This record gives sequence, structure tokens and C-alpha cells, in this order.
Amino acid sequence: SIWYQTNYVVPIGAPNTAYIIALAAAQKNFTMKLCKDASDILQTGTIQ
Amino acid sequence: GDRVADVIESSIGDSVSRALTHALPAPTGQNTQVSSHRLDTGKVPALQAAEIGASSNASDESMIETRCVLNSHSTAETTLDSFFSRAGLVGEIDLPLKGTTNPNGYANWDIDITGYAQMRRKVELFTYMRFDAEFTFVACTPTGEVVPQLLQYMFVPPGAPKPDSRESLAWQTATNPSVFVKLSDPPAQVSVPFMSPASAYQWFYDGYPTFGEHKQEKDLEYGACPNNMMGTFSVRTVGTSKSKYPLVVRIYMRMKHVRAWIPRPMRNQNYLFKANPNYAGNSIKPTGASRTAITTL
Amino acid sequence: EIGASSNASDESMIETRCVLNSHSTAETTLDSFFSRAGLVGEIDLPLKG
Amino acid sequence: GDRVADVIESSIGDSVSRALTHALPAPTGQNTQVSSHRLDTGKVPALQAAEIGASSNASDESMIETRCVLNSHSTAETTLDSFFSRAGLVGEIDLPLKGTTNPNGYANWDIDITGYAQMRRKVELFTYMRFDAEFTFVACTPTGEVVPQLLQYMFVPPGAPKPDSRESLAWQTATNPSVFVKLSDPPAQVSVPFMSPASAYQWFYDGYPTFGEHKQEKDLEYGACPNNMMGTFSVRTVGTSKSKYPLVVRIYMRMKHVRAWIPRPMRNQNYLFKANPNYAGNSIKPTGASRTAITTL
Amino acid sequence: ETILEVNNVPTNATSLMERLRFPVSAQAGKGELCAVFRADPGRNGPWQSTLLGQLCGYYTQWSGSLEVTFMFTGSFMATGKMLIAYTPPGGPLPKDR
Amino acid sequence: SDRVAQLTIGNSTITTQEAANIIVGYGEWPSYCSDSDATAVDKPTRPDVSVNRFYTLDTKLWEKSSKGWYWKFPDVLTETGVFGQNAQFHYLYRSGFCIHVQCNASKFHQGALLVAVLPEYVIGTVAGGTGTEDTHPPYKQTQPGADGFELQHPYVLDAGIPISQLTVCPHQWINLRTNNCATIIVPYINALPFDSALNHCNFGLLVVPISPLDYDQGATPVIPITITLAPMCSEFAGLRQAVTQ
Amino acid sequence: SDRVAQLTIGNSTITTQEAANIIVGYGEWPSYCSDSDATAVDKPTRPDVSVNRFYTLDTKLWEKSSKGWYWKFPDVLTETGVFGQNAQFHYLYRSGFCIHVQCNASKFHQGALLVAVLPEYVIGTVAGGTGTEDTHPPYKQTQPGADGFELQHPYVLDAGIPISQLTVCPHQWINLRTNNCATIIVPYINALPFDSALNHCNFGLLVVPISPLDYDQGATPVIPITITLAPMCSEFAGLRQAVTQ
Ligand SMILES: CCO/N=C/c1ccc(OCC[C@@H](C)CCN2CCN(c3ccncc3)C2=O)cc1
Ligand SMILES: CCO/N=C/c1ccc(OCC[C@@H](C)CCN2CCN(c3ccncc3)C2=O)cc1
Ligand SMILES: [Cl-]
Ligand SMILES: [Cl-]
Repeated sequence: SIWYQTNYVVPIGAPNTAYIIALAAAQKNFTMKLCKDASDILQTGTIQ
Repeated sequence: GDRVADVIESSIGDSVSRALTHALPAPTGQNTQVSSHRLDTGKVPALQAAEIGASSNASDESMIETRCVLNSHSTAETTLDSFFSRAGLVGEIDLPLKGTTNPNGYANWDIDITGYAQMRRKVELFTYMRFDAEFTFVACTPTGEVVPQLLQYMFVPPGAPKPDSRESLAWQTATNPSVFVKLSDPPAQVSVPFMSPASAYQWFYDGYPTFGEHKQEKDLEYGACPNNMMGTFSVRTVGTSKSKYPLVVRIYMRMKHVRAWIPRPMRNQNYLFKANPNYAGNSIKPTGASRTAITTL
Repeated sequence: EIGASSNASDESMIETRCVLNSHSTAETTLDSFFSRAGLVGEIDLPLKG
Repeated sequence: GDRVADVIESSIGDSVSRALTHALPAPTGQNTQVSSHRLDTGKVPALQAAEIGASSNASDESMIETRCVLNSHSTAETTLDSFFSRAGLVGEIDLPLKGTTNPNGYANWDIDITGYAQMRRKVELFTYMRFDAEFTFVACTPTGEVVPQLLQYMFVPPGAPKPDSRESLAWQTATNPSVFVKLSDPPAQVSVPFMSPASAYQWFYDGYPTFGEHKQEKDLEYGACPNNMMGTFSVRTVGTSKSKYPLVVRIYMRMKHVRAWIPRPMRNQNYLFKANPNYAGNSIKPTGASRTAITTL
Repeated sequence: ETILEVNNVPTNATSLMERLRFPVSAQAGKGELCAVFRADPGRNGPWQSTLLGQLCGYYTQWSGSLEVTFMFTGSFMATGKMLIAYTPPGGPLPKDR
Repeated sequence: SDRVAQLTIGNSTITTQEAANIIVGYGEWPSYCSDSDATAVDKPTRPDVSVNRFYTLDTKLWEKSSKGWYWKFPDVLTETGVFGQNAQFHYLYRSGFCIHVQCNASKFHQGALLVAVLPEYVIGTVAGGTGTEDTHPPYKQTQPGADGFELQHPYVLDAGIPISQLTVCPHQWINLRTNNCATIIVPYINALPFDSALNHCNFGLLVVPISPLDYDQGATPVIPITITLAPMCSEFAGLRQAVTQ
Repeated sequence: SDRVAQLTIGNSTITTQEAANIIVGYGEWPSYCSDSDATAVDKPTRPDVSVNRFYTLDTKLWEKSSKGWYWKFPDVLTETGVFGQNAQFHYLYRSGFCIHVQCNASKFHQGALLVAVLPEYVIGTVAGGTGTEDTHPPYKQTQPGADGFELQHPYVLDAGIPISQLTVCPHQWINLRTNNCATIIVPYINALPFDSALNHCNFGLLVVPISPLDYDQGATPVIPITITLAPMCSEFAGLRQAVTQ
């Protein structure tokens, strides 16, 4: 969860709204096991 | 650094689990030593104090005059692998034609071996068990007949798409493991590793799987632990049209490379459900045979 | 903006204990991921079709 | 023993209070070194950043061209003992004849030096103070006259019986320390050790002396700390009949072997009560003289 | 690192690019809530937009620490302090800051 | 010299002049989780003395007709002392326990209680009597808290298993003509290094009269059984706000 | 390289890109009580990570007319987290603190806050205005809890002493054109080795605007001041039941 610790402050002449972009990935202790098919199958009918 | 005395002389943190006992080798039963008449005051092997919680340490030699017996009876047949590495029935899947259950040509089996008493009672002797296993799949019609039918078995781990029909896209099986075999071929057979996220599966989980108020509705999840839920086993006739014959697949499991911890009292009331130890209350039966009197055989 | 992923680690963001991690990374190699046979083609040989 | 890494490499427990600064000797004021014109870019002593919280480190030598000055001005007179070891008035006891207060020939003085501004303002510069003291007792009639009267002073520590009259059994003084002296004799004078149960007396205690709800009634005990209450000082004319003369005893205290910690802003509003820093709200005055404008002297 | 769709709410085609970022703006100083999301990487939700979440989809089990880096794209004159918190299992969505 | 004992841990001390030795479950002492077994990365908190101490939680009355009771760990302490607080503020918890069941009488009373520890003690229901109803025990029964819960059918330990075989678990007996207490040290038992003190009860404590209490009209009839226990080597991790369940 | 900083302790991390160094009160770091200074005999409990961490307790709004506020330690944490619990269950407590006051604005705002720490901060009353009434401040004012309390007469710090001399105490300034935070490490200060976290507030934190906030119509007018703090080397002793006051 993200909360305002203080407040977004800006002077006269600057926008009152800005955006944040979030990037994510795993640390170096990350590992996965037991291969399985993904839950999605991107196909509805036959692929021509 | 640490300077205050209580911190220096602290035990907070030793990971070494000091053990009171250790295992010794015992390939055969213990021998019996010669013994003679002892008429001593002070020494008294026969007297015990069961309140302590330990079994009696009195031996044959000290209770009667014994001869010498070199016992070479093997103890090999009572090892966990000897006891468990015998394949037994743990699941049945029906693929009927014009029936109620599966008239669509496929079937999904929740991987749970607790549906059969024999096998179940054996594993429930221990609380935690870690092992690999060999699964064998025997298929035939309901009369035990063999017909020229091709089948596909697929292991669908938690999170993978469960087939919803005989023609489901999931049978493309690009990553899941599948097995294609004919009823005419011998029983399909594969090895399965220890797949739990825990260090061991456990036949008993005295707890709930999630946080929150555990109201009546959710009381079905008491005792349910995901670490024991390995997934789904799906089977289907391999075709776009209904199969001409009804089928039955019997699943046999043979554990191997077994380790177990914490022995428990063995089940003594009929089993009723897979998920719990529920027993028939109006039918509590003694553990064994009874007799008319304590003074008569 | 640089274009590289964050180099911040657990140890520097919170007080951590020591953990000897022996979790294998073998199952995520290309051969482990791809060397599983899957359907790639179907051929039909019907009678009166 | 300790085996888990985080415990071995822990700092939990070091009693060594690592200090950033240490004291150097300084019997005299610092000398001034010769300096010349510096026209450098990069070096800039004059510029500071008070936000940091430290005082300016700029020195005479770097702000102007200075000559050499060997400064031998002593710093001895500003040591705590030099500042405090000067006896000042801290208490007055009246023993009148036909009056209202003490017409019974004796008097009990609660040992508290906060009744006089001069002395009080000085000690309140620090929060904690530890010291021994020399007390001097000057007695005479209200006109400053000396008469042939014998007096008894007695120190009654917390828990000892406070005299309730000129003839009280407590004056037997079998264990308490008492002093017998005539008004004609010179002022009685004794040495008093550091008697607190704490390592130091404290002129400020931001707290309550006991647990429980701190309702209005008990708000008088806010700031009261027993560690500062050394007892009662009782005095009486030594007789079974009323004294012929009215008396006054002025108590002077001279601290010695002084140690103090934590400097505080110095009192700038008139004192009103012994027990607290209460000030007259409708009369908040500036700390010092004022002027008509910021641009005129 | 790949972009995490914390703002996975709009769905009409013309507004899809909006899912790629969430906003912040002048508040009333009551330590107001900005956004929330589950940390479960292999679950439906924001993580589904990341390559990590997608690859994660081919494995039944996973183990490891994750990390999320937030980039502020407001003007250079804008300032501010935020409190980002991770609440381990068992803790309900935090009522207040 | 084996009938007399003293247990001191934290700011608490227990004495007994009629003991019958001490049992160390599965033959091993409680110990902190090693860096090899551990998996969570945050540095744990080990309160030590403030939580590893003797808590005396409950007293039951033994009667000529009592059936027996059970309590669950760590459920019993989740709302008690500094231990409870730590159990609530942290997601992860692990510890061992020193259990001391007390029950004294006179040299003219008789009776025997079996005091045992049963890991992963799952409770079952009588399934509607006929076994056709798939009923489940309510929260109040699986995690009875400090008050414990009385057994309905002791012979099968309310779980379809013979109490006659319960001695295969760490245990002691309180035979009034011999001892007035049982002491059992138990190490952390689970298939994971740490776990939730709230959602999972590692084991259950059972106190069941196998040989019924008896005495003659006129002897004190009120015979209490008191339960005292102390966590050992408590470790907590995964801090956050306090949660009761 | 002095304007940028990171404070990590427990499971909490603080960052700032406009700092002005760090003050270490009276020049010394917090440290546990030595065996020489100690007097109580029971072995203390040192929770470590579960209590020595950053707690963000309160936010105030700075206005062109604000007078200034104060908070008291350890009063502010007595009812928060695992620290609060330990403070309540134990009679004795001691710790140091790392205080971090936050307040950012824009390069077009101006104003300066004096952030200081004043040991044994005793509060006085205006004595009925005339000084003839011996009034005393109520519990709510001497120990305001987490909400802090607004100063009535800043010039005399509501205690008859000049705020102009408050800089003789560990302090920093938050001058909006320079920094957006103050950080002060404080060691345990008292004439006793341990003391009650309930009855005694070792020191007070004062945040007072000396140079009033100002800006032009149109710039964000809501400028918060947030208080975050972390106990250091917390030690507790004299266990018993929990007490709130
Ligand atoms: C190509 C497809 O072939 N795959 C065959 C297959 C067979 C078995 C597979 O997994 C078997 C896992 C079982 C050994 C786990 C049995 N257990 C573990 C503990 N447990 C359980 C059940 C009920 N309550 C508690 C625990 C179980 O039922 C997976 C794939
Ligand atoms: C034979 C009788 O002679 N005894 C003389 C005598 C004189 C002084 C004695 O004790 C003097 C103790 C004072 C130095 C203590 C003054 N203090 C300590 C701190 N304190 C105080 C007052 C109000 N608020 C906080 C602290 C004080 O007033 C005892 C006996
Ligand atoms: Cl409690
Ligand atoms: Cl809290």
C-alpha cells in the first residue's frame, strides 16, 4: 500500500497532477520449480 | 559488540538440537545371554514405575534363568520401505458411455489417496511422510476386457488449466507431462518425485489454511492444507467423437525412498470421508473382539 | 531512466538474518523449459470427405 | 551456546557508550595566529549552514588578517565549583512570640532551596546536579540583635518523627544529627553529603511520582520527585517555657564538589511558586530591553 | 524489470495505456491512501502485466524476494514524501497509514 | 532425588516433592531454527525471558465421572502476556514448550490420569450419528483457547483413534499413590521451520482419567488439575499490525 | 553526499535527498545499560528488531499562523506496536531514539522550523493570568500522547524559559530553501539506569516555526510536518501484568 507521508507540493506554474510508473522484478534468491502449462491459451478456434 | 555479561553467557540462538538418544545398527534380533539364579537385596529389575512414561527395561535374562541363544532373525522386512513400497489401489476413474458422471469422454481426478481404507490406514500411522512414488495405471472395460482404445493421461498441477472437455485446448500438453498409451499395451507406469512445498506431506493438519473469522460456512476447510494438494490427474479417450467403449482406470501407488516422523495411534473406527477423521457416533465399536467375562477365555 | 534494473538488495533495505539457500535453479534452463513434447500438427485422412 | 549467525554478529548488549567528542585541557583562552590575505576559490570559511545544528566554526584568523596574540587569560573562574561554591540565602525560619505562624517555640522547614530567585535561577541552568554542600545558619532577632538564647537544630530525614512541639520527645535526637548553639556563638556550620537515592538531584522531573489515574485532585504531584526531597530541618528554643525573644534563622548554602549535566535555557519570567515553573500569563515580558526601531540605537 | 499495471482499472481500448501508471496530486494532509495491490506475483491482477508474472505462470511453485521500483514522472519543481508498505500475510488491508 | 524437582525459567519457579522424572519428547530439546532450515529472510526477534516463562492458564475439577480434556498449542497462549502479543504482531512463530500438569490428593485417594502430547491433533465429529452427515467441528472446538474442551468420546479421542495407543506419544501418568504432577518438554514439531501461531496448532495436550478418581465420604472431594506451561526458545518473524485470528 | 541519506533499522527504511547531516545528542550514541550502572537484578528482555524500528506517529499542518507543537518520549509510543506492549508489561524501561521530522515544500515556499529535544520538559501554567492561582497542567497536557499538543506561548515554551536559548539542546532546523527533514539521535537521559515508561517522560520533542511559512496564492497551501521515530537499544525489566498508566 502507498500512502502520502507528507503531501505532493508544487509551485505556481506546475501541474497539480503527475504520474508514477511501477517496475517490478525478482531478487537474486528467486527460483521456480515444477513446470506446468500457463493458465492462458491464446487461441479460440483453429489458427489458419 | 557485546559487553554486558548476560548477553555474553546467553544461549539465545544455538541451532544445535541436542538429542538424548542415537540409533545403533540392528540387522538381527537381540541374542539371549545365559543367566542364573539371583537372590539379591537391593537389585530389583522386575519392579517398574510406568508413571515415568518409559517402557519397562526388564529383560528375559533378569526375570528367569535363560540359556544362550544366537538370534539371527532379520529385521530387514520391517523398514519403512519394506512396509510401504508395495503398490496398492488409491484411485478409480470411470469413463462410461451413456451415464451420469462422465458421458463426455474425459475425467478429472483430484490427486488424493485417502479414498481407500487399506492404503490410508497404513500411511496414517505416521504424521509426516516424505517420499517418491511409482504410479501404475491399469485400464480396461467394466468386464475386465481389453479393447483397442488410445488414452491420454495428463498431470495438471495447481494453476494449470483443467480440461473441460474431451477436445479442450489444454490437451495440447506443451508443458504438463502427459502419457499416451493403448489399453492393449501393458499398464502405463511412471516415477513421481516429492513435490510438496513443505519438507514433508502430512496426513494431519490441525489448523485452518487462511486467516479470518472461521464461521460455520468455512468449517469445511478445517484440516485442509495446500501443501498436501499436488494437483489434478486428467484422462480422456483421444478423439473428437465419443469412444465406442466404456472404461475404468485403476490407479496404483507404490511409495519408495520413504521417511516418516511422529507415530500415531492407528485408526480403529470405519472411515467415512476423505477429508477428515469423522466416525459414526452411534456406532463406536471397541478396537477388537470381546468376551463374556474377564476370568474365562 | 538509466535503463537498468534496481540493484537494491534485501540486506540493505531491512535487517535480515542469514539464510543458506539451496533451492535449485536447474528447472528453469532452456532445455528444462522446452524439452517437453507438445502438439504442433494434426493431419486428417478421412474416407468420404 | 550461540550458533545462528545473526546472534553471533549481534550488537545487542554492548554497554560501551561510544562518544563522538572528548575533553581537552584549556587553562587559558586560545591564542591568535598570524594570518594573511587569502584570495582562494574553493575554500570558504565564512559560509555556514546553521540548519545542521552546529555552531559556526569560522575563526578570527580566516575572516580578517590577524596578528599573533599570546593569550594567557585564565579560564579557572568559570568552572562549576567557582560558579556555585559561593554561599547564598536558601531559607528563612521565623520563631516569633505572640504571632500566628510559630507561637510555640519551634519550627519545621521543608528542605527545599527553590524559594529564592538568585540561587534558584543559577542551579536551574542544569537539569541534573550532584554535589556536597556546606550549610551555615545565621540567627538573630528581627532587628539583627544578638541575645543569649540557646537553640537546637535537627535534621529529620524522611521517615523520622517530626517534632510537634518545643517539648516533643523527638528532640532526644538519639540518632538524627542535631546542633546546639547560642545566638552569641558564631554561625553554626556543617558539611552535608550527596544524599539522594538517585545518582543526582534534578531540578526538573517531567513526570508523576506514582501510578494510577492522574485526575485533577492529584495534579499537584506533577513534577514532584521524591529523590529531590531530602527531609525536614527543625529548630526550637531549648526550654520548657516560652523564649523571651523572637528569632529569625537565615539558612545559607554553599555547594562544593559539583557535577552537572544537560544545560537548559535560563528562566526569563518571574518565579511564582517553589514546586513549578508557572509564570504570570497576563504578564509575559520579553527577555530583555526593547527599542523603538530596528534601525536606530 | 517490466511495467506493473497497478492501475488495472480502465478497460476500453482507447484507455489501455492508462493502466501503465497511477497518479498523485496535492492532498489535504491527512496521510491519505494512494493505491494498493496484492504482492502475489503469480495471481490475477497487476503482476500479470510483468514478464515475471507471465514466466511465473509456467511454474507451479516459486520462492524468493521480489522488488518494485517506483519512478516519479512529475515536474522537477514537484516534491513529496510517500510511505510504501508491504504487509506480510494475516494483516488485513490497512485501515489507515 | 528423582521424586523431587525444581523448574526455573524466566521469573518463574515451580517445585514438586512427588515427581516421576521428566520426559523429553521424541528425545530432543527445543532449539532455535538454524540458518540452513530457515527460509524467511528477515531477522527474527527472540524476546527470551519476557515470553519463555511459566504461565498458569487453567484449572479443571476431577470428578468420579470426568471424561478428560484437551488443550491446543500454541492456541492456549495466543492471548496471554508478552508471548501472546508477539504471536499476534508476527506472522511467523516457533517455539518449544515445557508442560507441567499438577494434581495432588491424599494418601487415601486413588486414580490415574494419562497426560500426553499429540502432534497435529485433528478433531472429528460423530457425523450425524449415522455417519451420513459430513459435519465439521466449529472453531470453538478445534481451538478451545485456555479453557480447553471436554472430550465427548475418550475411547476414540474424538478422532476415530484408540486412546489405548496414545502412549506411543510423549507422555506421563499422574497416579495419585505415586506422583502429583507430570512434566513434558516438547520441541518444535512441524514440517516447516516457522508457521502461524494463529492458524496452526502444532500439537494438543490431553489429560484423561484412565483409572477413575475415588475416595471415601469425608475426604476432600474437590481435586483440581492445574495446567502450567512455558514456551522455550521462542522466535518470531514477519512483523506487522496485531491480528487475533 | 551529506544532503542525501538512508536510515535503516528493523524492517523499516527512510530516505531523504535534502538532509543536513545528523545530530548525535550530547555527542554520544545510545547503548545498553552496563552491569556497573544497573541495579535491578532480573535479566532484562531486549526484543531488538520487533521494537527498535521506525514508527510514523503523527502529521500536523503547518500554517502561516501555527505556533508550534511538542510531543513527549516515551509517551508517544506507549500504546503502539510491540514496543508499546513491552512498555506496558514491564515496570522498567530504557532506550535511546532516532527522530526524523519530515516537511517538504517547493523552491517557492519559505519558512524555518526549529526541531529540538529538551530533556525533562516540565510544563507550567499561566497561573490564572495574574500569577495568584497555583494551577497545574492536566494529564492530557503533560502527556499528550501521539497527537502532541500545541504550544500556548512559544516565546517561553509554556514553561517560563526563552525559546531563543533552546538551541543549547540537541537540534536541527528545517529551512525549506535548504532541507526537508531533521534527524536527531538521542541516548537514554536520566539520573537512573532504568525508569517507568509510563510515569516519566525523559524528554520532549519541540517543533516550532521561528520563521513563518509563506508562499504565493496558487502554490500548494497544505504543508504537512510528519513525525517518525525509532527506539534504539530498548531494554525492559520487572515483568508483570500489562498496565496503561
Ligand atoms: C503423465 C501423467 O502422469 N502423472 C502421474 C502422476 C501421479 C501422481 C502424481 O502426484 C501424486 C502425489 C501423491 C503421492 C500425493 C498423495 N498425498 C500427499 C499427502 N496427501 C494428503 C491427502 C489428504 N489429506 C492429507 C494429505 C496425499 O493424498 C502426479 C502425477
Ligand atoms: C544538625 C542539623 O544540621 N543539618 C543541616 C542540614 C542541611 C541541609 C540538609 O540537606 C540539604 C539538601 C539540599 C542540598 C537539597 C536541595 N535540593 C536537591 C534538589 N532540590 C529540589 C527542590 C525542588 N525541586 C527539585 C529539586 C532541592 O531543593 C540536611 C541537613
Ligand atoms: Cl495478559
Ligand atoms: Cl499497535
